[PDB]
Amino acid sequence: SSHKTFRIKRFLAKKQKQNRPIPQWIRMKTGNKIRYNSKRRHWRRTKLGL
Amino acid sequence: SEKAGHQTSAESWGTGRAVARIPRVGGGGTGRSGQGAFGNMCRGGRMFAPTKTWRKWNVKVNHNEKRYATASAIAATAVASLVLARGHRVEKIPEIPLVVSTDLESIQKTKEAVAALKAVGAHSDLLKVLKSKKLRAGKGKYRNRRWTQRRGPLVVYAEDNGIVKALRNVPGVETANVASLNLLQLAPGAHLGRFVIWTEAAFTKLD
Amino acid sequence: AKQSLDVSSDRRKARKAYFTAPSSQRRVLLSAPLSKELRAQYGIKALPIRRDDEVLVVRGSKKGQEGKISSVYRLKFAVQVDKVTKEKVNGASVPINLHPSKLVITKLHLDKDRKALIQRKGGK
Amino acid sequence: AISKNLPILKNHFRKHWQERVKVHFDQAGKKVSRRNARATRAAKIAPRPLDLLRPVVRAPTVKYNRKVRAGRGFTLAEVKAAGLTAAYARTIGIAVDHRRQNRNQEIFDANVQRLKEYQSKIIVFPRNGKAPEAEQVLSAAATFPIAQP
RNA sequence: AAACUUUCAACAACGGAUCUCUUGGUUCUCGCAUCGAUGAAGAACGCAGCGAAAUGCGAUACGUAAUGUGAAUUGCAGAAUUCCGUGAAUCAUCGAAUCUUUGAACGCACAUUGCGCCCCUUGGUAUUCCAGGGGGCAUGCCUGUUUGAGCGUCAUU
RNA sequence: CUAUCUAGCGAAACCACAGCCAAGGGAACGGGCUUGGCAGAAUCAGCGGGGAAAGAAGACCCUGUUGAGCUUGACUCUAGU
RNA sequence: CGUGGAGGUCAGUGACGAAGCCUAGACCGUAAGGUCGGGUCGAACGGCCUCUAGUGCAGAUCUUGGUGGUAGUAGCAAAUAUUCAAAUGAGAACUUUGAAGACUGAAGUGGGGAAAGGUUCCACGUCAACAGCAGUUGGACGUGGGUUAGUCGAUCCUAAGA
RNA sequence: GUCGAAUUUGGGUAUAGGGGCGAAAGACUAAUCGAACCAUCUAGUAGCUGGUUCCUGCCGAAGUUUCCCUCAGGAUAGCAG
RNA sequence: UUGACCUCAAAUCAGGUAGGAGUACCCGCUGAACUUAAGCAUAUCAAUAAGCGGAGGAAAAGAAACCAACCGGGAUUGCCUUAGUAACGGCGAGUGAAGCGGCAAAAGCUCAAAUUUGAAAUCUGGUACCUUCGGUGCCCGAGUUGUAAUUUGGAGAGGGCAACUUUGGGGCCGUUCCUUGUCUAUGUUCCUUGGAACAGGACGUCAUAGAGGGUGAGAAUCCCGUGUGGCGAGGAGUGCGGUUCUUUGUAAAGUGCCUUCGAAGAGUCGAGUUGUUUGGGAAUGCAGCUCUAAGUGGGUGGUAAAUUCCAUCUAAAGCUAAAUAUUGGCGAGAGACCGAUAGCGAACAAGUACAGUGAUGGAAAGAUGAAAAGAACUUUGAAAAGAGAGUGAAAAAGUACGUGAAAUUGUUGAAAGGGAAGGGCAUUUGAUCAGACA
Ligand SMILES: [Cl-]
Ligand SMILES: [Cl-]
Ligand SMILES: [Cl-]
Ligand SMILES: [Cl-]
Ligand SMILES: [Cl-]
Ligand SMILES: [Cl-]
Ligand SMILES: [Cl-]
Ligand SMILES: [Mg+2]
Ligand SMILES: [Mg+2]
Ligand SMILES: [Mg+2]
Ligand SMILES: [Mg+2]
Ligand SMILES: [Mg+2]
Ligand SMILES: [Mg+2]
Ligand SMILES: [Mg+2]
Ligand SMILES: [Mg+2]
Ligand SMILES: [Mg+2]
Ligand SMILES: [Mg+2]
Ligand SMILES: [Mg+2]
Ligand SMILES: [Mg+2]
Ligand SMILES: [Mg+2]
Ligand SMILES: [Mg+2]
Ligand SMILES: [Mg+2]
Ligand SMILES: [Mg+2]
Ligand SMILES: [Mg+2]
Ligand SMILES: [Mg+2]
Ligand SMILES: [Mg+2]
Ligand SMILES: [Mg+2]
Ligand SMILES: [Mg+2]
Ligand SMILES: [Mg+2]
Ligand SMILES: [Mg+2]
Ligand SMILES: [Mg+2]
Ligand SMILES: [Mg+2]
Ligand SMILES: [Mg+2]
Ligand SMILES: [Mg+2]
Ligand SMILES: [Mg+2]
Ligand SMILES: [Mg+2]
Ligand SMILES: [Mg+2]
Ligand SMILES: [Mg+2]
Ligand SMILES: [Mg+2]
Ligand SMILES: [Mg+2]
Ligand SMILES: [Mg+2]
Ligand SMILES: [Mg+2]
Ligand SMILES: [Mg+2]
Ligand SMILES: [Mg+2]
Ligand SMILES: [Mg+2]
Ligand SMILES: [Mg+2]
Ligand SMILES: [Mg+2]
Ligand SMILES: [Mg+2]
Ligand SMILES: [Mg+2]
Ligand SMILES: [Mg+2]
Ligand SMILES: [Mg+2]
Ligand SMILES: [Mg+2]
Ligand SMILES: [Mg+2]
Ligand SMILES: [Mg+2]
Ligand SMILES: [Mg+2]
Ligand SMILES: [Mg+2]
Ligand SMILES: [Mg+2]
Ligand SMILES: [Mg+2]
Ligand SMILES: [Mg+2]
Ligand SMILES: [Mg+2]
Ligand SMILES: [Mg+2]
Ligand SMILES: [Mg+2]
Ligand SMILES: [Mg+2]
Repeated sequence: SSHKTFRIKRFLAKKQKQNRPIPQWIRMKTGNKIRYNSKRRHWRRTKLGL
Repeated sequence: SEKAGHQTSAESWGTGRAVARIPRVGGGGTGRSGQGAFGNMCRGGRMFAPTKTWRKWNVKVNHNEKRYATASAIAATAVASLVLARGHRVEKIPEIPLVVSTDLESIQKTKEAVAALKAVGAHSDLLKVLKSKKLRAGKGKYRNRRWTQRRGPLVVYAEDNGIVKALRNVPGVETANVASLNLLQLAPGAHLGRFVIWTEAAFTKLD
Repeated sequence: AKQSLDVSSDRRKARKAYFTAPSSQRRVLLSAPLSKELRAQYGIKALPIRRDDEVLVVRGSKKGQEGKISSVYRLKFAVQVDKVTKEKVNGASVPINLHPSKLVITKLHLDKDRKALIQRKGGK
Repeated sequence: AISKNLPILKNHFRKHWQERVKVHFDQAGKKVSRRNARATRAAKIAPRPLDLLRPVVRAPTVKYNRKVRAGRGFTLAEVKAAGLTAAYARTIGIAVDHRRQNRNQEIFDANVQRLKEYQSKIIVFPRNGKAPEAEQVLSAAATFPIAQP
């Protein structure tokens, strides 16, 4: 809701920044097996549960 | 591991739900939920009769009966037919048993040790070991057992003045003190007729 | 044969130590033998590979070609020669990775540290 | 669970016995450790014989009283009869047991003789620190064996 | 007679068995004895030229200092003077430092980034009001210091 | 408004193998066995006779030296008093 | 008879192709099985004498995974309702604009909030997947922007209670 | 059916598993109640149901006796190798 | 009034200390039931799981109020044995030690109770200085309601007499121990196959080095290492092997004979009773309550009691290495172990994704090639892509990637089909195929 504590807002801020695709240049590194971000989140599919 | 296959809180669903009565993982939301557990027929379960460390490994053998086998093995080394039938290249060896001079016990270098062995007729047996090196034929290759080869001559001495070090690097050749002869070396694979080269001092000490 | 209790013959341990070796230890692993002319001149058998070293290829499809070491790619366990490259279909050129054990050093880049290493190994 | 002509068995395995199974896989390893410990102690301690001299005593009980064996230590009366004090005896490699008493003259005489022979076959180095090097004998028991009278 | 149905073969699908591979697991043996109020284990939030995670680190933030090795790092860009040298490095070693908010957690509180007190100092025409910077204030117990209480009690006025 | 036909989209129950009858004998009520009646591709909309149709290791009843809830001067105990 | 591993031996087979797999092609054995040719394939593997076992599957409403018939079938029918033209686009019953016909009918399908959610808000770009038809559209995908308080709340007070 | 009250309801707070709560139905206590949910003891026991993996060769049964809280089970003798 | 003493407080007083984590092994407390007895209550499971308190590298135990009955042994712990024995037990099911004997390891000790009394001789702290894990001087304080020296039962102490014997505390350099560094052999010589030689053939070399790994396929001799030795660097502990500076000290200890003495632990031992526990049985240990000692005494001597002897130790206070334990932590070496549905749940950004209000529950998922050389360019299409071309040893390796089985499916070819299909014996027809031409 609009009324939120500082702890909740700080928690929400980190979850927003962690929700992004992997940079392309990382896949070109030597010995790289990572293709897609397996920890991607959508607000309607999986809830944070704070 | 004693805990393998039992790190689960699975419980049987009972009858009436149209499934087998095997215990099943509780909860939900992972795919592992509802799967069978604890059974020897279940994926990720416990094997039937898990192996234990207190299985018998070593075997007792009567001391006198053990010496009977050792004496039989020593006597078999003096029979040319048995030595030949065990795969040793002793076709043109002059006399079996083969006794060489005591100075063989004082050889310090590998090069001169090999030359002495070749001079008494062991050249063909040494070449057999080199030409028989092969890669193992199963999963033992990556269990630190990667190569196999034949067994060569056995050199028996009375006193060690450098002979053991000189023959250490020669493939297939092993040395043994006359006082502590080993049945595992005299009859490899439980097959009699090992090719044995005796020194003069060791041959006398047999009495 | 092995005679010490501090050394292990385990294949699994040996391979893990090779593939996880740090950069400093890969320098020793990337050593190359000297040529006959240099072996007699200095009196040593092999040295760790160094940039700006003249080498000759003695194995593979690139046997007979020479050049200077332009990059020691420790992360890939390989070195690259300036004039040993491959031409792509689009016209671009890429270096060819070579293992130093398949090369022969024909000229050494010398400085204060390299000379001391040669004398440390009994060379002249 | 009773059938056929068989002996009655008394196998005691109704507890959680599998949790308390001890297999001596390290029998060979412990022998190596003990030999290493004896070797390092002999070098470390002194040219001393690595063990203390023991007296000869009569085994108790009517079943074993026909044999003599090694006791714990010499009595206060035995060491006094040999011409030395208990405190000095401990520092020269003689075990002293204050709670054993002497009632047999034959045992008392035998233990006195052992102490006499021990003092004549050892060299006590001075406290100055010269300490001339001497060969180390590793077993005082082997040097002074016990014989049945 | 076609279509359709069924059986077999070839080629193509579907699916991931089989074979070979292994920086993992498991068991046995040997050696050693080192967490924390000098703030531990754990938690939260941050830190890279281009990074979400893992790994590393703490506003000195994928690191600072020191020692060793002696020329890299590398996906791209960049920096080049760092190359016969107090000196390259996502190197090794590691004895000097930094170490946000927390946590046994210690000014009081905490579903709050809530609310006090003391010392030094700076600014606002200021010992008292407001603000910035630095340093402090938990409990039980032990030894000692100092200040005290009780006709419990002594001696002397 | 469906059903129905077309374009697009597109599951599930269930499934030993399967699917025409009469009598016979048979585990005393056959789709198969025996003897007869018969029997011709591929199919659409309906239909509830049959498939002893599907849904659940019968809640009824009995057995087990298997339980639990409840009651009582059953056996043996116990907090409190 | 066959399978994993172990000691011995055949100085056994092999990148001039080991193992595996396919093959209404051939041969041996009463059988368990063994051998050969052809195709595919790419790095190890077998005979014999012995040792050892986590050693042989059609079933257990067996475990895990994969795949069928059913079947292009059941169905995609509550909430009155859509139509014409232009624009855009490879493509329009469904996007945008205009026109028309309608509904919610102020205890609303209107205009704000508490809890709960957490960037879904806004612009640009874009359609493989998702919106059980469609899609140029979107709460989708990619990249950015955006929440400003001495007076509104929290903070302070006490309630049942802790 | 009821609709100004023994009314309806938000938030705060109290009562926790042989315990709670009950205008009392063994009702309710997070789709769970004639004793919740979670982990462990636990691979709990089962005279009861189901299953139990290669070939060939030779031999080849029993449902009967006695005892048993024995009657879907054992011991014992017999039959078999 | 003043100044002490006793007891009790305060301070953000000076300096310290305790908490939490980990917990495999160790020392205690608390404490079940499933199960077995073919039922079941004593019993059994079990003095176990769970719960709670407390340590270390080990812990605990430990120098006899022991075992014995013998010609006696002699701290503790562990192994072999005693022994499935004595004994316990609805004497049912079941349970169950100890002494001796062999061995591993060995090590002993000190407080209380005495007048220093011709001298509190003892100690914390503060302060100055110094050779700083401490020392000295000085000043307060603690303490006579007892701090040192002296003595602990094996003894020992106060006197008298007569004799010799025996040293203490540091520096330096070596050695030992641990943590590390560096140096120290021999072919890439010819022919064939291959994309690649590390394969095959020929000819050599080293070997106290033919362990292991890497490098374009099976490499002792290409690289790292391996084997044997050499030369360094930094610490720990005084364990000792040498040298060196101090005389500790009218100090301290040991030993003979004579004489007088010889202090030794209380609500404790022991007894009754109740509960629990043990193989311990007229009662093994532990605990509650009641009673409550002795000094030629007291405990024990495995059947209760009275009486008479004997044996053996010395409780009610304390410390102490090694042999023993170890599913935790750190560092190593291994296997007739498993080989991606196996082996730890996890060989991968795994205690991760995800589920539950919560305690908790908990996956799936490894392999292009030697090297991306990851397909320039042309053409069709709105595009995805297709058809060519090209790279490679191989696209029958194209980021849906090694090998690529079965179920199931498409195309092509052959054959049969009047309410199933499949099978056995025999032969016709079609297709297809081995064997001898001696
Ligand atoms: Cl919000
Ligand atoms: Cl086993
Ligand atoms: Cl091979
Ligand atoms: Cl056969
Ligand atoms: Cl609760
Ligand atoms: Cl792991
Ligand atoms: Cl849950
Ligand atoms: Mg979104
Ligand atoms: Mg939702
Ligand atoms: Mg498993
Ligand atoms: Mg014997
Ligand atoms: Mg195989
Ligand atoms: Mg009919
Ligand atoms: Mg009938
Ligand atoms: Mg039927
Ligand atoms: Mg019929
Ligand atoms: Mg018929
Ligand atoms: Mg019907
Ligand atoms: Mg039933
Ligand atoms: Mg039922
Ligand atoms: Mg019955
Ligand atoms: Mg009952
Ligand atoms: Mg093949
Ligand atoms: Mg076939
Ligand atoms: Mg390959
Ligand atoms: Mg099996
Ligand atoms: Mg079969
Ligand atoms: Mg099957
Ligand atoms: Mg079967
Ligand atoms: Mg099934
Ligand atoms: Mg339809
Ligand atoms: Mg409908
Ligand atoms: Mg409608
Ligand atoms: Mg209306
Ligand atoms: Mg209207
Ligand atoms: Mg929007
Ligand atoms: Mg759609
Ligand atoms: Mg679409
Ligand atoms: Mg009722
Ligand atoms: Mg429920
Ligand atoms: Mg079972
Ligand atoms: Mg017959
Ligand atoms: Mg039955
Ligand atoms: Mg203070
Ligand atoms: Mg304990
Ligand atoms: Mg029972
Ligand atoms: Mg039973
Ligand atoms: Mg019962
Ligand atoms: Mg416990
Ligand atoms: Mg510790
Ligand atoms: Mg120890
Ligand atoms: Mg201790
Ligand atoms: Mg004593
Ligand atoms: Mg003893
Ligand atoms: Mg018991
Ligand atoms: Mg108890
Ligand atoms: Mg008696
Ligand atoms: Mg009695
Ligand atoms: Mg103690
Ligand atoms: Mg797994
Ligand atoms: Mg191929
Ligand atoms: Mg493939
Ligand atoms: Mg198929």
